[PDB]
Amino acid sequence: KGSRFISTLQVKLYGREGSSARTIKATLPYIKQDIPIVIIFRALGIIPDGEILEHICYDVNDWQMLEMLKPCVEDGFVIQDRETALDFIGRRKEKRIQYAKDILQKEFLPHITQLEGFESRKAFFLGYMINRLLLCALDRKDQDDRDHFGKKRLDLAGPLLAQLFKTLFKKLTKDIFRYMQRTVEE
Amino acid sequence: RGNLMGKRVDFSARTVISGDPNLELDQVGVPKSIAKTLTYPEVVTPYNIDRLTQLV
Amino acid sequence: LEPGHAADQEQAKLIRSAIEHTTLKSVTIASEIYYDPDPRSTVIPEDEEIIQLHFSLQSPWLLRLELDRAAMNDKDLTMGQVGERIKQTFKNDLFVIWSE
Amino acid sequence: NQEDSMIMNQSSIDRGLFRSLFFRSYMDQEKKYGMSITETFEKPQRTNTLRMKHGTYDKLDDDGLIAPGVRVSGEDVIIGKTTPISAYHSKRDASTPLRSTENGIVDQVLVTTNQDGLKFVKVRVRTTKIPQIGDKF
Amino acid sequence: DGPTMREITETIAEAKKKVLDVTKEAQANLLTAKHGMTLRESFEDNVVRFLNEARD
Amino acid sequence: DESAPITAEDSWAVISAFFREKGLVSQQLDSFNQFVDYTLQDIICEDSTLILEQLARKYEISFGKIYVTKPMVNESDGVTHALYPQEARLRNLTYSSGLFVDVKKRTYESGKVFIGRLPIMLRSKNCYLSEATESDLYKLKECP
Amino acid sequence: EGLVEYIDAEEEESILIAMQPEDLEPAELDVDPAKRIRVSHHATTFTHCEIHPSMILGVAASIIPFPDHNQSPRNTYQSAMGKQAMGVFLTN
Amino acid sequence: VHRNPARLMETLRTLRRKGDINPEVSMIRDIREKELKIFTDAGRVYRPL
Amino acid sequence: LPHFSKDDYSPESKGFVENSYLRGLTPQEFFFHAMGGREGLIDTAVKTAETGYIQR
Amino acid sequence: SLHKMSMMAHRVKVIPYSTFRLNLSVTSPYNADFDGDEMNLHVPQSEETRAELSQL
Amino acid sequence: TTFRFCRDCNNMLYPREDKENNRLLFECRTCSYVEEAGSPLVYRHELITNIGETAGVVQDIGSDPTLPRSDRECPKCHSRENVFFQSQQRRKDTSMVLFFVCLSCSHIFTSDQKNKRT
Amino acid sequence: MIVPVRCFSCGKVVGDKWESYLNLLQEDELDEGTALSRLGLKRYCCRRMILTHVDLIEKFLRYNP
DNA sequence: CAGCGAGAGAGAG
DNA sequence: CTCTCTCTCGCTGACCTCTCGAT
RNA sequence: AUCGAGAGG
Ligand SMILES: [Mg+2]
Ligand SMILES: [Zn+2]
Ligand SMILES: [Zn+2]
Ligand SMILES: [Zn+2]
Repeated sequence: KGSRFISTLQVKLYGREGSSARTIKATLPYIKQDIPIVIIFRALGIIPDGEILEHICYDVNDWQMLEMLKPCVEDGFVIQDRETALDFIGRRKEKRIQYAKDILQKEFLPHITQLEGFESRKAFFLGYMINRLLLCALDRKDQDDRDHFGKKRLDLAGPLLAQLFKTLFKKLTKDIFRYMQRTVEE
Repeated sequence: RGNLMGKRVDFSARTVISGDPNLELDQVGVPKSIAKTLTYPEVVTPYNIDRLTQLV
Repeated sequence: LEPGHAADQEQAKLIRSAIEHTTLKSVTIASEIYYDPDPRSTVIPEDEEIIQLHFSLQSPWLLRLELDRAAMNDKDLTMGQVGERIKQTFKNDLFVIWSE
Repeated sequence: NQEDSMIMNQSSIDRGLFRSLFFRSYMDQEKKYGMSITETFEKPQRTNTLRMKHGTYDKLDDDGLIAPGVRVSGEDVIIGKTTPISAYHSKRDASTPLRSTENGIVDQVLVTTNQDGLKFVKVRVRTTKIPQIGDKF
Repeated sequence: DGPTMREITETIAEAKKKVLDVTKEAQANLLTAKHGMTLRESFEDNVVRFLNEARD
Repeated sequence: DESAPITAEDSWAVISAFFREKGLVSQQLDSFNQFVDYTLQDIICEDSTLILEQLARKYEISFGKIYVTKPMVNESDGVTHALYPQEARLRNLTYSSGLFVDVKKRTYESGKVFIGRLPIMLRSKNCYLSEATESDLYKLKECP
Repeated sequence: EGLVEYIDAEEEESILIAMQPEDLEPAELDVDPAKRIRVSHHATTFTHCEIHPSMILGVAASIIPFPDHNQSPRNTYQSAMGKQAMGVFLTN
Repeated sequence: VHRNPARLMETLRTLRRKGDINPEVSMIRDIREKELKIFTDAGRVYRPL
Repeated sequence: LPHFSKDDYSPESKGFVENSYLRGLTPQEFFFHAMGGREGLIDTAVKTAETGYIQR
Repeated sequence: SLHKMSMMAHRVKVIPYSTFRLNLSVTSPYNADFDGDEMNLHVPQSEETRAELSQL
Repeated sequence: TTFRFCRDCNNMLYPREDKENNRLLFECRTCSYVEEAGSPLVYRHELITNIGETAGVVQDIGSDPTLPRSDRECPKCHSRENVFFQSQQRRKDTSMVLFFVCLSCSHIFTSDQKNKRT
Repeated sequence: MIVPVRCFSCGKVVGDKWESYLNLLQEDELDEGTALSRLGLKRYCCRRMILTHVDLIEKFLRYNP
């Protein structure tokens, strides 16, 4: 329904498998440096650290996932309020925070929703992604494969015509608009 | 690569190939149209003058 | 194998043990960070039995390593040898006791 | 029959077996230069037409369009069109040669007008192809 | 031949029975793993070898 | 006997009925048919209105439902006449349907304009051949 | 009526299907030697059953007489070659 | 999220069989996964069964 | 395959085709043979490209 | 054309029909298969060139 | 290693040692609240984990058609229906040890003879 | 497209039989094999030319031109 | 898809 | 300190033959 | 021409 072109969100776990300072960090679509998931959750509004971990992890029992999460919580203790999390966003004041908020509404998980006040659903999905990353890291689950046919979608003639038709219709409407701007009289 | 290393060549022909038991291993069976199309320059000699006259 | 040594399966096993890089990670089931207030008295019953085993004896914090028997048997190293290796790598900046 | 070759009964081929009508359609349209200048479909005039193809126009009718039933092979010109040039040899040949390998009998010729208005001609030549040594089966 | 066909089917069956016995042994976890070789790796080699030898 | 289960031979009857209902190329036609029936309306309803405003005011152009003509062509310097696929292929002319939108223009303080000619998939609902009988198809010179 | 259903690949992952209707029918032995040896499905629960196995095959493959009795590469070669093969393309 | 997912899945299946749920739309539940993904999406090849 | 049960390392699921070409192949067997043949054709063309680069 | 064997001099024999004809044996160095394979013939245009093809 | 947070704010507790009585107790940074430590383990690292051998065991797992059903029977409730699966953990080194889960009574009985740990 | 005159292998004329053959299988509800035997196409080649042939001229005849 | 290559970059002399 | 071995993000390349379309 | 697509070994 929105613009067809894609925003791709990456959440990655830094460090070799046998290392200290393993961090789970996600790239915002418009931001140069991957920000820690805790900072994203704080800008999202999920401030409590246990609440962030509960968003990420849906089972109280498993200790290992929480232990991997703890270093990222250590990055998160430095920024305990949403305003500062939005502050440390991008490169260039309240303008920076505002840019962060607009990015959060439209750029990050646009497919769930691009409207405001749906930040909690986006945060739950982000925690689901972090959980998937950890399950692959835990080796409890294997990495997803690209070859699976259910992941493959075959565009037929109708959709292919639809993309060009929308492009041509946009160009023709734009042309009609140029004519209207050109002449006040007719 | 496409010109200096390798060139399209005059006096070149190509055909679908089938094999003849009677035809000898060294020889090649060339269709009559191919043989007519392709030419070899031969300088006229006292030896070949009669043959070449009749060929022409 | 060395010249004149064939059918020496155990010599090949010793050679294999020597060449094969073996790390504490390979033999360790688990690493545990415990807090033991008293060097003499450990919260772990097993560690208390080990403390009893040595009449001879810093930080209260303890690192507890559990290592698999079968991998230790596949490897040439004895448990005392493993604890040894840890000790001379540590320089005595850290103090190690090994179970039998 | 060696190396996947095959032997086919000449008697069974003489009676129609594996015989294929091959139809080839050649198309040319009048090309409008604009400014009231148009390519013309006519049998070319040798003095008027420069660099004409070395093929027989005798099969070609007055109109520059061949007629069904004519036998054409090699360089016989199936479609005849001339291009005005911006005064001797004023026209330049747009005639369409038949492809060199084909022998054919003209099945049909279609002349129509396209959406812009230019004249279209499509010449369908008909040959019958009989199994010959080396044809893939 | 029918008799030979029955012998072929019986060979296939004997290889299949050996495969299920090795699978059961793996399931029992009472198995000998080659050094530097995962238990699954060894199981895969044994089954592959059994089936290949049976076909031959 | 209704309660008795099917056999493998009975399955082929289900396959037969499936193919009489759908046909081999059913997927292509279904995609094109959906694109005509519903996608065009959504395409125009998205970004439907385009407004410039100067208070010193605003001019709005909204779009009603798209209408797709049954495919036909107007010969240049000729009357608009129905185009049929056999004639289209012989003509070297594109099979084409008119695209007309009801357009409503308002000024903030006109018939059906024809936005363009869209190619039509053969055997589409919009194409005549889908409705036509086999004998009609023979007359139309498109093979049954 | 709900007798037949449409399954996506992702939906196919959740389901367990049977190639043949007869296999779902309970089986409690002599056999003709020539018929191909088929393992009993050994599976308790079947959500669905395939309409016919032959439908996995494409159109050109469906033309091949006995692809089951031949090497699959040959079936691919013929599926390519049959498009080259001459025939009556249409009555018109 | 939802609880008692099997009852909802039986209802959804019966709805598809009736046809109120689109026959095309594909609903997948994996119990061990504890996930249910419903796809109204186009471009998925389906097989009749 | 969707017909096979989960976690089946049995030879039929793993793709060993007991039946001969003469006997006929079960649908699962045919699909597995098709996987192998597809790998073969891919191997053919792409590995010829690699080998020709080597040869040059 | 993997080999010098793939390009070999042959003695012309002119045949009626349209296919190039070659002996059954000479297929193996050529990698020739009589189904639809197409082979190329080049004609020398100089006496020295002809001698090079014939002698080597 | 159970992880704890201060009750009031749910931010993560930090370990703390009182030297005079040699006792370990966890204190939150956000709020001065501190609590004694029930178990004296700051951290546990398992190089090898048997965890995840049984993943997401639900009653509803008994219903799934894909999972196979075993011949064998659980000693505990003596159910005959049971569903057996290979270990969910996907590892470079994995044991082909079947884990059988009861359909009735929710008893999980590992095939392996060597280890009986839960 | 039309009934072949003769079986390719032998050359035995088969064009005389076809019409009758069709009528026979319809007239008596006879199986195709008995009809071919009454026709006298005892060799399976002469049999093959009639059994395998499809008469496309009817479809061509349907086109009005 | 190495890569071998200039260009950093702590780093263990 | 430093010049160096370590770690980079680049570019760079990867058998003919025959139709047919478009521009 | 250019670009593409298909095909044969
Ligand atoms: Mg060939
Ligand atoms: Zn607190
Ligand atoms: Zn039980
Ligand atoms: Zn005959």
